[PDB]
Amino acid sequence: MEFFGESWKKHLSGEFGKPYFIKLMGFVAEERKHYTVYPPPHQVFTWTQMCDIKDVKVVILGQDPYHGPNQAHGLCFSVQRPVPPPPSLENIYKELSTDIEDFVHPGHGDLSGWAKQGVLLLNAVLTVRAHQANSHKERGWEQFTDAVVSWLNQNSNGLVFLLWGSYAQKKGSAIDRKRHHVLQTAHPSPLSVYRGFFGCRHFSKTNELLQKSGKKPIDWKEL
DNA sequence: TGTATCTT
DNA sequence: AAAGATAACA
Repeated sequence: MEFFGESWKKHLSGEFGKPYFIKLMGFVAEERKHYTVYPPPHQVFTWTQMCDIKDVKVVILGQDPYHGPNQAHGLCFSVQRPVPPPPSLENIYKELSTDIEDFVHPGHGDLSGWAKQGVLLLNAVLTVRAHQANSHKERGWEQFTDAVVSWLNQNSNGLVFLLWGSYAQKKGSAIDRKRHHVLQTAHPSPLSVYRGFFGCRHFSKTNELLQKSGKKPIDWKEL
């Protein structure tokens, strides 16, 4: 048992020997020698440990991990107990409450329950230097997450991609818009939420698009 | 003081 | 690129 889930390691292993990835991991290792980097090494790839790669039905793509202590744990927008939901997640919960009739604030911020149902909780960038948002951008993470999105695009049909924010939206060109459903809106952060996130109804729309393709809907309340 | 996005 | 301007407030 390791950092990468078996099925993800098997299909993404071709990236490991590529120069950008070797250099990216070197950069991250060097950053950890001088600064506090989030999430810890063992949690950078938690998004690969929740379900099999072939069981992915929905992909939520954020910007980068939470940059505060004890927050990021490798699943986008998620925080393990007893850490309270950060601002971006409180906004996700508010949208879910107005979008899904049965949804109420669960009392925690752990999104493992969604990930276990086949919801890939990914960020465009997978590490961040403490207290500095998007500090690890354009270092190689985007090419790796492009590989993840491209694999899902080429080897699956009818997935739902929820691209939240400008950085996540750059992955729109790696997806065949006629074969998969791409939903784009502003990032849920308080700084951008009013630019489209509130009222986007992405959660009900995702379930309707899944049910149309004959696939089982996501139980957003299963947390 | 802190949690994006567009403009210069 | 990086910094300034900007909308939203617990």
